[PDB]
Amino acid sequence: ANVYLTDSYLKGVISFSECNALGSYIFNGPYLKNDYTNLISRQNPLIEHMNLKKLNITQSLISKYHKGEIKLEEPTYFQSLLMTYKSMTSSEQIATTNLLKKIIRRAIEISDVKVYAILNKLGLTIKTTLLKKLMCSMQHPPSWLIHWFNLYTKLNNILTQYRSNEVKNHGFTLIDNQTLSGFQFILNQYGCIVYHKELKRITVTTYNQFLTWKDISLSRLNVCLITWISNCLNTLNKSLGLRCGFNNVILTQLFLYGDCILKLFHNEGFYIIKEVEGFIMSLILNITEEDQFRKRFYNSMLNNITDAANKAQKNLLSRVCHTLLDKTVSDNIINGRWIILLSKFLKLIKLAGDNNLNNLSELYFLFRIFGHPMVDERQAMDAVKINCNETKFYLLSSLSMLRGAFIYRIIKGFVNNYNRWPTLRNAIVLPLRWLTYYKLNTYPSLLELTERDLIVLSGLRFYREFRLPKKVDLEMIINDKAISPPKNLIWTSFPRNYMPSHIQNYIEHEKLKFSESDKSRRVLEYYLRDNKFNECDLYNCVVNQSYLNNPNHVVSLTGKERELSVGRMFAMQPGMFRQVQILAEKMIAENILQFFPESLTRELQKILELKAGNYISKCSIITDLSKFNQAFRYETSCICSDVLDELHGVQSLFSWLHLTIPHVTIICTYRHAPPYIGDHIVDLNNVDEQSGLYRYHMGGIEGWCQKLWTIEAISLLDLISLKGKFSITALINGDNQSIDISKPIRLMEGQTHAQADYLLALNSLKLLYKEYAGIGHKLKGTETYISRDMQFMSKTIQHNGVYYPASIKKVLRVGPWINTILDDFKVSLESIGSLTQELEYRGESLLCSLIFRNVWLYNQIALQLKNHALCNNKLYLDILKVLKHLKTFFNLDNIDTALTLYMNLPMLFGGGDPNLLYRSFYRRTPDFLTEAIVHSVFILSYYTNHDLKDKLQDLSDDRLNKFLTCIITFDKNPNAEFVTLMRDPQALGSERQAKITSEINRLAVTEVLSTAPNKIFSKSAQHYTTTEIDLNDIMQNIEPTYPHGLRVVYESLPFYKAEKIVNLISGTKSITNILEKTSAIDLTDIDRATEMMRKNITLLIRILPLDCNRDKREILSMENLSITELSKYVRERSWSLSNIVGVTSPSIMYTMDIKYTTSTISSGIIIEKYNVNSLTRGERGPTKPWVGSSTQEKKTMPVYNRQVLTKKQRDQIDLLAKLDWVYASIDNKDEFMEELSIGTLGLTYEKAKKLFPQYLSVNYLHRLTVSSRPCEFPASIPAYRTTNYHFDTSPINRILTEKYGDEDIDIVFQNCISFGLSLMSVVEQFTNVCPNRIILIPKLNEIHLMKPPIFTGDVDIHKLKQVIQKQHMFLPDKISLTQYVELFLS
Amino acid sequence: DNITARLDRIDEKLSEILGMLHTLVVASAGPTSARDGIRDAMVGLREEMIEKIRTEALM
Amino acid sequence: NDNITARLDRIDEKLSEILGMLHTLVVASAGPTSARDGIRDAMVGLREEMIEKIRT
Amino acid sequence: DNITARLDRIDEKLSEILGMLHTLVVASAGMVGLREEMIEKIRTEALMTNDRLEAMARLRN
Amino acid sequence: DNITARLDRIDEKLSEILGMLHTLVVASAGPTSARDGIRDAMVGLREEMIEKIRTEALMTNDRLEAMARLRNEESEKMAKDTSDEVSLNPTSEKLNNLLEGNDSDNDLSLEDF
RNA sequence: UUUUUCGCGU
Repeated sequence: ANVYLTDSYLKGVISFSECNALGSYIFNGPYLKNDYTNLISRQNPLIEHMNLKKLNITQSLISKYHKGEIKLEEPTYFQSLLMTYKSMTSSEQIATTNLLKKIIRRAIEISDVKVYAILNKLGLTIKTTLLKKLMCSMQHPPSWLIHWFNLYTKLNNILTQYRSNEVKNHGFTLIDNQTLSGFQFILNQYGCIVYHKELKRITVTTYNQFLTWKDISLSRLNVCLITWISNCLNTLNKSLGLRCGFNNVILTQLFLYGDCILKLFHNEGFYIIKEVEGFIMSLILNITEEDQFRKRFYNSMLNNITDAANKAQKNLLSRVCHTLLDKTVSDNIINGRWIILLSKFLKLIKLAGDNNLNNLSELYFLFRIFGHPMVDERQAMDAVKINCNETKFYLLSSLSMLRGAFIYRIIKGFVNNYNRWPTLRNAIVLPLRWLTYYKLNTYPSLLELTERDLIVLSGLRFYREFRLPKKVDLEMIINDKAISPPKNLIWTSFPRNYMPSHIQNYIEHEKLKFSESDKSRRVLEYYLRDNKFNECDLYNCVVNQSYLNNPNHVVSLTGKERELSVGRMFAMQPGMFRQVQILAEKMIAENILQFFPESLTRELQKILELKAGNYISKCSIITDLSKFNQAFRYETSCICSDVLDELHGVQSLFSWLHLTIPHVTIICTYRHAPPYIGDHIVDLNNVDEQSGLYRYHMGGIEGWCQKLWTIEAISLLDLISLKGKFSITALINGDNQSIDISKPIRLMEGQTHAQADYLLALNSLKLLYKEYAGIGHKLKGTETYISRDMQFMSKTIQHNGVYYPASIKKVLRVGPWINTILDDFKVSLESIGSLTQELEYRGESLLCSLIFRNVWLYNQIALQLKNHALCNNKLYLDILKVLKHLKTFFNLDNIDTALTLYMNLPMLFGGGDPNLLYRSFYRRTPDFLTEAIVHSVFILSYYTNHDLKDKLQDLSDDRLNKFLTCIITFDKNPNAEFVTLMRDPQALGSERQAKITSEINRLAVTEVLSTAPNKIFSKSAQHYTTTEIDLNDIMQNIEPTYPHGLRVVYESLPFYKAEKIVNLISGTKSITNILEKTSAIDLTDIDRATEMMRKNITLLIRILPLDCNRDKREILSMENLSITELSKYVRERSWSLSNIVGVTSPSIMYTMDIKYTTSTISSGIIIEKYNVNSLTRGERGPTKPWVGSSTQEKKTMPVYNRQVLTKKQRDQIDLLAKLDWVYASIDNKDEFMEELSIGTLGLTYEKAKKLFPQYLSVNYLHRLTVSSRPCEFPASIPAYRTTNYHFDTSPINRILTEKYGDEDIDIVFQNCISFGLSLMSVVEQFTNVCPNRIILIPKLNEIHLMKPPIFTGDVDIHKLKQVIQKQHMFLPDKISLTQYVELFLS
Repeated sequence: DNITARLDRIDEKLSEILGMLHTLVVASAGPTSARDGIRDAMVGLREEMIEKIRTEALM
Repeated sequence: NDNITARLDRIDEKLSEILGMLHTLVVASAGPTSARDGIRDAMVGLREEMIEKIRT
Repeated sequence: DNITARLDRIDEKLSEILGMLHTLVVASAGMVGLREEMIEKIRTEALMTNDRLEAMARLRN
Repeated sequence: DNITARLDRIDEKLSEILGMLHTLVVASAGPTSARDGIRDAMVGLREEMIEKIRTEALMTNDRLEAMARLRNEESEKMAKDTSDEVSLNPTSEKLNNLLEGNDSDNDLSLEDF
């Protein structure tokens, strides 16, 4: 059979319709609204709802409610009731306090090893006195912390019990009345009934509602824990914890007032909750901005909040009037005392901010602290309909101006890129002035450009310049998402019970009239079930305009997930229209988007430094573009898309939206929101339009053509700049845009620099409003606001050069099984580590992030592993076995010490530490094995009294020696070594490394795809294992193995696309069930995942045997040992390869010795601070930000036309050029490259050589640019902090010329600089004082010479041809003769 | 030179007229032309489907 | 001179293009639901003529 | 008087422009030969594009 | 001078063409009033289109704002949106009074609400 | 329980 595994986090929608239907069927009356949902649920209820109602306890509850003893209420009301629990007992209180004390103590003990290693390297149960003091400080947790932890543990216990029982047997309902005192829970997958006996109140909610309640509890627990840890750290060292600080009494009171507001205003209170953006921004502006801007923003924010509150009250009173919630409205609504409560909330928020930039920036977690609104899909659809199907009036001059601005942008991009005007038909339309610009390829600047020239340019027609790909790109087509069924099958989403009998009969008769592919609802199923598939099908459809007037076109709609704005609806389309839209967006991104650098789909800190810089007056306009999609029509959004259609030589590809959407029906496609069909109507085009569906959209759909709308907005902004005579540095990024307006002015008498920037701002805002009204946008004061020196994007605060982060917002939802599939253990640990790394990377607190990460790691290990849903106790038994093995291996005297060591061992060797020590100093490293070995040595320095200040030596305690021996000696049983190295250049192999889920799921995915209707995927899967063998055999005869060169070969060959698709499929919820129409998970999948997890847990046993696999003798001497040499030998021994080069690199953290004073041996990196102060955290320096970019390789691109070549062809050409550069010294190179070019492209080697960007760099081990090699090495600290220091490298270059002179070196200096910068940041964090300078002396023994080897061998052309022929359906478009002929035409 | 200058001014105004009329042509097609199958006539032939016609004629 | 002749030889072409644009606007705007079928027939006939010309 | 004749014919072209734009406006807000002329145009641009494509093909061959 | 006098009327008529094209306005091709089909993109002179908007021939959400936009005038709503000092509605006035000033009404009870 | 639902995306 198969099991249904529910999710532990909502990751979805708390649908209004499901709650309404459930309540209506339970209580025999309108629960939440008088929609069609309640009527249809009461008439024909769902099977799950009937099962939920037929429970013995549920029947008693309904009988009690009908007798009137208990009063019906709202899910938000019980959310508030649960949050203010006020019902805990003394026994559970003391138990929770003891558990929390144990968790804190264990987390500090675990972090002690990392802190001791860091302190030992820096030279500055628990061994560190700092953490001893921290433990003494955090002995008694605070009452709010115990309260939140108890609530979270109770909710998580309920959820885990329900999930385990549901996995055990399907269709289980959990009835709980003892886990939470005074609360009754009837939680189920399809419903959740909460009953409070003490207050005589009852509701029904959804599983998503219970999930979001648990997430509220977890989020508030995380906020309280993080703030408590930061405050405790700041108590003994003000520069040790997070920059922000709260007493958390204000925070608990703030949560209480927030959910009290939510309860008082019901589900409509999230309108008020969302507007807290305005209040936080106003509080920030009160500190930074000037008097006029701050006053204007404050007044606008007050108006917005009060308008939202009034609208919420009116909507609530209208909605709950003729329902079962008529008498549940609080008396405070009518008399208006809610204004006092809102004022208290705002004052308490301001007090929590405490007039501090750090606190106000960090406060942004309040948005996710409260739950998510129950989005009403029909109401949002009605709003977007009334906004869309409205006639808009455009002046023809305005449309011509916009089109001319777009044309000018296109011409500027073409000139700047290809050094030539595009081929245009209307050469006579231009006057002589523009004809001069056409003949001699230049463009006028904006200063000399004019409205007249924009009008003139609007009548230009171009020839084809960009080429549509003929073969469909499966990587960008295939996805795991869902698609809408055809128009004739739109009823197949809704349940049968809700649909009328005639609709059911019609859909049964019409199913057999549709193919199997379009009868599905998922992308993967749709493309796998296409027996009559064709690679040249999307291209043919686009060319023939098959999407136009297609009878089977429909646009679904569904509420956006985890969004506080209910008016966010996402739409779906059938497969063909989805293909068309995705293709249009893709071509806009590849070809047109690079003419518009202002659009960041591309580090937010970096982008924000871009914005960090008789009188020149500057300004800032920030506009929200949430509703900007719906203001577009064909007359506005397609006058510019016709330019793209002409450039691509295609008709109606970029204008498909406002040519097909108006003729179809926009319908709310949700399970619990069915429309009223009536009788004798079986199609959407004749179904009457109501709140459930409407026709004649006449507008844009969010998401689709987003890049087109952004480039049109950029063109409009350029036109606005031209018409206002001010420079604009707009930086539009998705749904929000920021405008930097600069205009030189002559200052008047009695006017300062201020109050003139305000005048410029007002004039520019008037111009912006007028021009957006002319183009057809009616933006109001709610979306846009005025500023002078604000750089705000993606909810980031930065001014005066200092970046104030919001790390608590994104580390907010950290728990046991986060961002995991099938409750994977290793993936959960990586997710926890990555999320907790945000604190260190943004809030500048290594120790706070370490403590939080260790808290949650210990919770996941020793608290939730025994409660795993799939495997009940096997994971915990394996963990106990591993801990016993570690205790036996080392001299540990306690299983607690064994657990600490396991938590502190790198997960590469089957450990438990997700974040190694290098991540604390530099983000990216050339190799992971060396860093893992260094981390293991540093951790083992905690138990063995070694000293990292000096060189590594040999002592009596040889636990480190035993570890380094067990990792250097092992049995060699390698297979598929070359293909494995091609897949992962850093793979170890021979069972010396953990297995990724894809590595085990590849066979299952291939087996599934073999029995698939799609011939392409079927053949690819059938010829997969043979392709693997051939790929392994291609380059097994090359003496010096280069993993990165093998990766280049892998990328060049067509097997890369097939295996990428296989890997994408491997990430699905359940393999072997895609083609079975079931959402459950197969027992085979469960067993495979369980076996993988058990093997991954029991990996330290194999890596560290209790006999050292060397006859209990011959332990490696520690004296004169190179970690780089040891790691290289381990890799070569694991792969059974004579020599592996170009993949190992010395660990910078281990190599760089640290001394804070200069001497006669000062031959290290010279890093010193330039700011004249003791503390430089949160301050800007005079130097440029340290991006850490790697050295650019030297290339000589040949002079030829590139627009006629597609992106895939250009990528293949670049990969082939890399192959020619790397493997030039190959005995078989000539015919190897000839056959590779003939297979991949339509050209021969001689023809392809003309397009190869020949590389001038002698060494390819230092300058190669594989996707598997890092392109930059940024520091752990953010960009702004690196500006406070200066770095030098001259002593290092002198010493590296004295030794290994005039030759390239394997070490990377960008990582060295980043390590030094983050090193001195950590030093000032731990010592409350920044050193004047730190010196990084290298240990020369790990330094190795890295030179280009001379490969000796022959590439197996037979196997190469076999791979090409087998994977012939994934090759890129061949460069035909008709395309090659124009490659060299000027 | 006066005749040439005013001829150039007339030419510039003619370019004005061409630009406005062409943007009117583009904006005047709309979804209404798509359902009537006249948008191809409104915006003319394009390279891709001309090549399709060519290969159909050869085939 | 030559400049005047060239300027007129561009101006008349511009006028011809303007007349063509006015022609297509008048054709598209007028003939409610009746001229559209004629335009479609003219388009399919033009496609047939292009096919015949390419074959020839 | 060739320049005078050219200016005159431009004058009738402009008068035709006024008449045609006025009738377009009154038709939109308030025939066979015109359709034939616009089809002949569409054909001549389709032939120019086909000429470019066949020139590319013959350069390929 | 004969050629100059002959092309003076050319220039005048061209200027008239451009002026009336500037005054020309175009509407969107939205649905018909009966909502039984789609409507062509109506195009015409500015005054006639304003007349149609006022007579509700072409339905729109904000008729007066349409008149203000087409007549090149600053509407009161636009002025309020881009005013130098934005006003406060009575609810925001009460909220501002409550925020600015120490607590006077007490009511520090979560159970009251 | 017409595959519980799960867009485009960054």
